[PDB]
Amino acid sequence: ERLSGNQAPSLYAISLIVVFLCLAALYESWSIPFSVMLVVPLGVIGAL
Amino acid sequence: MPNFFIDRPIFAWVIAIIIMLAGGLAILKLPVAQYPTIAPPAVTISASYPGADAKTVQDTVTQVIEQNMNGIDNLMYMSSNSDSTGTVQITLTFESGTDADIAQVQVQNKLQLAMPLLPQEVQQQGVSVEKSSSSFLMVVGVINTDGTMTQEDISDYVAANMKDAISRTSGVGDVQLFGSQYAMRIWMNPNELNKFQLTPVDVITAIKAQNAQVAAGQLGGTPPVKGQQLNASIIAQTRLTSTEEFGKILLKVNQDGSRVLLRDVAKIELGGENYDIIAEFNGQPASGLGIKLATGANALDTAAAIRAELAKMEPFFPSGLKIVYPYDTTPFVKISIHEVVKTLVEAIILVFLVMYLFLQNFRATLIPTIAVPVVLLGTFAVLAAFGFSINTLTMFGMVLAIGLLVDDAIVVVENVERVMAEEGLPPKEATRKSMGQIQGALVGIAMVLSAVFVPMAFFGGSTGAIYRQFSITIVSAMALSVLVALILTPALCATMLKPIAKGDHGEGKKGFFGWFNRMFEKSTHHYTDSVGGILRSTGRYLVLYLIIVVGMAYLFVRLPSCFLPDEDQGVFMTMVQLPAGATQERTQKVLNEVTHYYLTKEKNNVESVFAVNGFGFAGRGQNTGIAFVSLKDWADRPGEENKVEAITMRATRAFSQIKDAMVFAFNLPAIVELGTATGFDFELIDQAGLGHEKLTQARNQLLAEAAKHPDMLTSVRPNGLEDTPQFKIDIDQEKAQALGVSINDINTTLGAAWGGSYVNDFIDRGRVKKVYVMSEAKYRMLPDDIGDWYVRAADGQMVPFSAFSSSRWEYGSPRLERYNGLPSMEILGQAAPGKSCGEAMELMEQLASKLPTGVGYDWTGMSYQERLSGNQAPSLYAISLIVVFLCLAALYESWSIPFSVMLVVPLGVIGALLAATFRGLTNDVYFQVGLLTTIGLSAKNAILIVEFAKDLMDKEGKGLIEATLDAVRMRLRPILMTSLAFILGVMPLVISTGAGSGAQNAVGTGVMGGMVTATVLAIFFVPVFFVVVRRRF
Amino acid sequence: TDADIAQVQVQNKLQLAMPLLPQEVQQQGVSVEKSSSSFLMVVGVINTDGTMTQEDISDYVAANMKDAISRTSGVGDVQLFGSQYAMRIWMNPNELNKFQLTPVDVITAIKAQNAQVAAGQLGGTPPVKGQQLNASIIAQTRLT
Amino acid sequence: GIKLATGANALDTAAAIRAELAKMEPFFPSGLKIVYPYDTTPFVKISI
Amino acid sequence: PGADAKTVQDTVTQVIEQNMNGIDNLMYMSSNSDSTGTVQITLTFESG
Amino acid sequence: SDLGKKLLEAARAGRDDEVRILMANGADVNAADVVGWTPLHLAAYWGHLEIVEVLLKNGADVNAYDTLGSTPLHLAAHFGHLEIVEVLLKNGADVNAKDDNGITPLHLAANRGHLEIVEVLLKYGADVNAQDKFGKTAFDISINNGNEDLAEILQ
Ligand SMILES: CCCCCCCCCCCCO[C@@H]1O[C@H](CO)[C@@H](O[C@H]2O[C@H](CO)[C@@H](O)[C@H](O)[C@H]2O)[C@H](O)[C@H]1O
Ligand SMILES: CCCCCCCCCCCCO[C@@H]1O[C@H](CO)[C@@H](O[C@H]2O[C@H](CO)[C@@H](O)[C@H](O)[C@H]2O)[C@H](O)[C@H]1O
Ligand SMILES: CCCCCCCCCCCCO[C@@H]1O[C@H](CO)[C@@H](O[C@H]2O[C@H](CO)[C@@H](O)[C@H](O)[C@H]2O)[C@H](O)[C@H]1O
Ligand SMILES: CCCCCCCCCCCCCC
Ligand SMILES: CCCCCCCCCCCC
Ligand SMILES: CCCCCCCCCCCC
Ligand SMILES: CCCCCCCCCC
Ligand SMILES: CCCCCCCCCC
Ligand SMILES: CCCCCCCCCC
Ligand SMILES: CCCCCCCCCC
Ligand SMILES: CCCCCCCCCC
Ligand SMILES: CCCCCCCC
Ligand SMILES: CCCCCCCC
Ligand SMILES: CCCCCC
Repeated sequence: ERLSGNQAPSLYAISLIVVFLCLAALYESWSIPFSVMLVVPLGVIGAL
Repeated sequence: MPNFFIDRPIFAWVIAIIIMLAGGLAILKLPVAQYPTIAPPAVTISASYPGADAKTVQDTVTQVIEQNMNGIDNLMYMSSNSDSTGTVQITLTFESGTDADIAQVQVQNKLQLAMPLLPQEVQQQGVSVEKSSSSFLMVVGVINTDGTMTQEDISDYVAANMKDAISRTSGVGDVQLFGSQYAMRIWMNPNELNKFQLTPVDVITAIKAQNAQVAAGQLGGTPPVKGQQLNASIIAQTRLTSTEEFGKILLKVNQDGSRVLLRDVAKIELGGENYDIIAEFNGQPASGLGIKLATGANALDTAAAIRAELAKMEPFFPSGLKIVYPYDTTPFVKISIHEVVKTLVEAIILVFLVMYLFLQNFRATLIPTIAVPVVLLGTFAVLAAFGFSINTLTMFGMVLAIGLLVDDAIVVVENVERVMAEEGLPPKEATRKSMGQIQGALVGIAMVLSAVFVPMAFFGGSTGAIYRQFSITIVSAMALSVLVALILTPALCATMLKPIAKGDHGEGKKGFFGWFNRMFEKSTHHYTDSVGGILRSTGRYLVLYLIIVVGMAYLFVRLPSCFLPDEDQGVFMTMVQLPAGATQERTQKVLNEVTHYYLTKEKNNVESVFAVNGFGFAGRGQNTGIAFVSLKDWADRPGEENKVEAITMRATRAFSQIKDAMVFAFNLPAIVELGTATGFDFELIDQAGLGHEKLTQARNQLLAEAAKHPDMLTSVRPNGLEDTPQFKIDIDQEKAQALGVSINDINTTLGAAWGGSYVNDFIDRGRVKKVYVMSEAKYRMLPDDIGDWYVRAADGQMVPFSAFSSSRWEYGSPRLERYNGLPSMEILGQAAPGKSCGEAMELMEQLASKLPTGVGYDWTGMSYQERLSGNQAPSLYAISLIVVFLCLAALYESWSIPFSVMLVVPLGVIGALLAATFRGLTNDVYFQVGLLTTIGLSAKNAILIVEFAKDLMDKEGKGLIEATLDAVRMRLRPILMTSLAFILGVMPLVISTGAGSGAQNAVGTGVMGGMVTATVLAIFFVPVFFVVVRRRF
Repeated sequence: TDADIAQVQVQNKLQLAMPLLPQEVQQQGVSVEKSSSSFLMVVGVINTDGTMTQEDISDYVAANMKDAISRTSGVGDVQLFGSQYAMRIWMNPNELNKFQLTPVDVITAIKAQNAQVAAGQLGGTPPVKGQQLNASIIAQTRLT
Repeated sequence: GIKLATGANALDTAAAIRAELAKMEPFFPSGLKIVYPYDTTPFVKISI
Repeated sequence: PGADAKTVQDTVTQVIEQNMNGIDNLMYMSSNSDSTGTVQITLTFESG
Repeated sequence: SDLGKKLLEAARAGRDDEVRILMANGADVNAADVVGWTPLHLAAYWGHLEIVEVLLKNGADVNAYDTLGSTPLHLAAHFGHLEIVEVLLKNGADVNAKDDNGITPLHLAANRGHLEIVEVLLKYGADVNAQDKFGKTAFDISINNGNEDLAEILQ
């Protein structure tokens, strides 16, 4: 339990970063990916 | 692919970032260590038979264990020694690549099944199985400065209050106590024993009876009478805990009712398990901990953690106790790492300056400044993937790699800048066209350099383990460098570089740059003119080429070949060997003289002397010792005269004046884990049950014949001990039976008194420890003392040993050796100056063939490796040459043109050899890997010259000479750029002094020399190669 | 199944049984091997001058060949087709009874008089101050 | 009688056995000779 | 057999435990020593 | 003695030419190691005949004894060195020398079954009836060892 909770921040961080980078590569943009990643809190609030 | 990413700079950036993240993460998690594991796995079985002579040990332990060592996988060879201290060590060495854990467990499991076949006393002491590794991370010394603690006292304190916490410290793999914890010592008096009609047998019986743990049972245990209220364990006799309790052990009650206690026939004290080692640190009593690094651990962090733990302990120390650090390998690791990072940063600075000098815009300088770190970080990720560590070898791999990473970045940027100046194309179109001109060659190059570096990985044994570190590092770096050059740098070029108007070569600039540009345009014209003249007269340059090749060959064969350079490791050893039969006291006299020399004559250089009486490496015993000398920091030891070479030379010279002792100093080997790597290591073998004396005679025969060939063989000597006088005592069986004295009592009395006997254990402040009975020293020194020991007969009469024994002097071995199950004698030696180890080995074999019938031989250690490992190099170079040729053939669509590239190889090699010979260095691993780098870089320059020339011929229809000249004109600038950047970048390595500078110099010198000639010669010779080769075909 | 692990696991359970086995069984040596049941090969040894008997040859093989083959990698097990020499005491019950002795007396005598005794040293550690001599004490050795 | 270790290569083992025997031969008493009455490996080699 | 818990700890458990360091992937080690004379030392390793 | 030690080492080693030079330079022939062995003891034990002869020519004590009373003849007889036994006796070796256990050259030669050496010892007046500390004679030894040939020689 103490391990699982202590690693969660790192996991969410790297996951968000990889999604952003893949989108950047996919769409050849820094701005379209930022427009998309801003959506994340709209889903996270619902989960919480 | 360049075109793909030129239009997709973001994708390119994304790839670069992923690589950087992977690399960053790898840097955080990679193990750090001085060296990777290089030595083949070795497992050692160690046993102790208190009081036993060597032959006894051999014939009741060693032979029994050896005969049970079967059905164990991947065993190369097994060797053993059995000695007059009562010790056996059997070492089993396994094939490189064997899983050491499996090797250990297999060995241990066969030993476990042999245990019932061993003497009781050996089963009682137990037999140890350890991985064998003289790779200590550090040695922690513990001394007492106020004269209140003996070495036994210190060792007990360390065992009870320090060792276990060190063992639990993060990254600590193993910990050896250099000493023993206390033992309960019963020192018997034969006068007192006889006075009460007692023997050591009565003493031992009493101790076993009165110092024990006896099982009882329970009150109200199952099955009970129902209605029982209480269940409780019944505790009966438990172990004694103190000298006082041992003293009151009841031996006997006399007829008149008086009591004979153990303290009435013996002195009782907490003392050592063993008294054969006397250890002093600068003259004061010493113990210590030998600490090994756990698999996967960070060496620097572990050292730091060990220090932090010791700091926590200091406040509880008894008075006078002090920690010292007489040996630590982590300074090297620390310094090595710092030096590589510094090198990398300097390289980036130097590349930036060179880029700015020629291209004169900051945008261009940024492209390599990004790309190099991207490749390096990536390389770390690749190391992590394949399980390598950050260590000396991998780090030097990265230093050597620099010049190739730098080149790829320079080549791309420079070529775009040229296209823009010559043709006036905008940045993006110029980049597309430029990449068109090089991309195929970059791919060809990746094959060529893989062919140059990969084969090295496939050497075997220890040498292969070393080579493999360089090979994987460099090949990984180089492959990543090409990927970056096909993906990232084109994208950066197209988006970062400012336009250049057609024709603008900066000649109309003002000030320094204006001057430089006019100077360099003019220098190119002089260069191209020169080449033109060369090409009208190619005949005389082919003669000069031949002289270089011959000269290269000459210098190569005469360059001495050691595998790793010697370092001043901040430490070295002095060996002390006294004549046969010399005592501990005498050896101590000598060791004091040795320690005195270092503390007075070498006060500015020596920090400490740790002297160990009773220990050597070719055998133990009272007449041997070693002094470990630990030096002040390199910083406080300026100049060659204060380095280990000079110091050991002066020490050895001085100690030749020492009378009736052999004393000399010698440096450590570079890799302590594989021991001495110079020399041959020969084993002489009794193949026909000849025996010890016959084997010694045959040894002498071979040593005498070896001495008659000093032109081929040097220092040919045994690595063993000579026979010494021993006291043969014969028990008369008839007289014993007539007197009613049992053989068991006689032998126990003799052995317990003169040899000591491990009786059982006791509990000292909560730690289980041993109980030894033995004669007080004064009653077991001389032959006359034998008769003072009495044994009790069946009828109650006390009989002196003199009544049933007789004695004589004879000679016997104090250390008997065995190799692959057979009696052996190890013989060391080396090839004479200017001869190969091969020829020396060959001669040793011829000499051995003429020895008496039944005497065979074999090669072990480094000789064994060489004989297996050494026949593969030709095949590997051959494969390498073939693959290079084939890749170039594919690249150029020709079977002939590859020859124009490959002829470049000698041009860099000659320079490396000149520089190495002049500086008096060796053909060592660092030099070899540096040659390969130089060859690779010069091959790369040649490939691009030839590609450009061929392209001008095929695409634009230009003549041979016209194209060659245009090719070399275009390629001059990038070559001078890379060469100047790299040569300066390695300068610090060349001039380096102090810690690790042996290695730094070996890497840097060969490369600097190589790059000078590769640069200076190739720009003239490669055009010749191309024109000659094309004319011929 | 990884045969090395199978061997280790078997041996770990075996070592719990070892102390419960008769002494005489423990003393003959108990073996744990991972191998085929059938023979890869048989290596034969003869004497072509007829100057060595079967017993002689078998001893030569046991004493000078077998062990090295046994340690060779990939050799799972080695059967000797014959026997190593041993010192054979062939008892006569008539003679034993004539002197009021039994095999028990014979065994005791052999253990006593075919013995290899750790006897210590003259001038062994820890020594008295002044000691000039250090030498091993050699007492009984195995009979030959 | 030699039994092959679990999973080991028959041909390599036979080769290793031969190499070791070769080291012994020079020290044989007079008249002693190795003979090869039974071997499964030649068939493997020859059949391939 | 027959040893109390303290005796078994001081002559067995501590002796074994002091040798249980620098084993790969070891997370934690626990043990008990009891009045029946029994010791159990459990070493738990990283998942994987 | 610097050269005495060198001589002890050379006698043991059988380095013939090194013994010669040492004799030229006056190395002490009566040097003794810690157990009381002289060069003659060493050369006798290790069977170096020429060195025995050289040492005797240079005034070695032929009946030097060690710290347990053993002599070069004891060693040569015990270890089957016939020629050396003969040379020693020619040079006045005490054929009946007893060590501290009452053991004689005859006892030792008998024990190892050295037939020729026993005959030589007898020829030079070895006392066949001499007893060691346990009352044993060479004959007793021969019987206990079951050496029939040696028993017949000793009647
Ligand atoms: C940092 C890298 C550069 C470092 C500088 C190194 C300096 C050394 C330069 C050596 C180059 C050789 O120099 C060149 O040799 C040829 C010889 O065949 C000369 O050629 C001249 O002589 C020969 C015969 O005598 C004629 O065939 C030729 O027509 C004529 O012009 C060139 O005019 C000269 O320029
Ligand atoms: C375009 C093709 C380029 C291919 C370049 C190949 C040649 C240049 C590489 C440098 C090698 C120099 O070093 C050469 O090789 C071996 C390393 O295996 C060196 O060192 C060692 O080699 C083998 C290795 O097991 C040993 O048996 C030998 O006894 C030892 O000297 C030799 O002293 C030297 O002959
Ligand atoms: C783009 C990729 C770059 C190319 C890299 C390729 C690396 C080559 C890997 C294979 C390594 C070869 O490793 C192996 O070495 C032994 C050395 O005894 C060779 O064996 C060679 O030497 C022995 C001993 O003199 C000869 O009897 C034998 O005829 C000869 O071929 C093997 O034939 C070779 O297969
Ligand atoms: C540590 C991560 C560094 C990444 C830097 C990214 C730089 C982005 C520049 C984008 C330029 C694209 C041209 C259109
Ligand atoms: C686009 C230019 C054609 C050249 C292709 C380069 C391939 C060279 C290396 C091939 C080795 C397999
Ligand atoms: C290693 C193989 C070398 C083969 C050389 C063949 C050269 C042929 C040239 C044909 C060009 C027209
Ligand atoms: C413009 C055509 C490019 C051809 C493919 C790129 C080669 C690099 C692959 C490693
Ligand atoms: C494409 C590179 C991905 C890097 C992953 C690193 C693995 C670390 C495992 C703990
Ligand atoms: C090249 C990465 C080296 C990182 C380890 C530095 C640790 C210093 C601790 C004292
Ligand atoms: C002893 C054989 C070891 C083989 C190492 C292979 C290295 C692969 C190079 C990329
Ligand atoms: C190792 C392969 C070398 C093949 C060379 C082909 C030569 C063709 C000449 C016509
Ligand atoms: C760690 C990922 C960085 C992404 C940066 C984007 C720059 C515009
Ligand atoms: C589509 C263009 C997006 C680029 C945004 C750049 C932010 C640094
Ligand atoms: C056109 C090929 C793209 C390669 C992706 C790494």
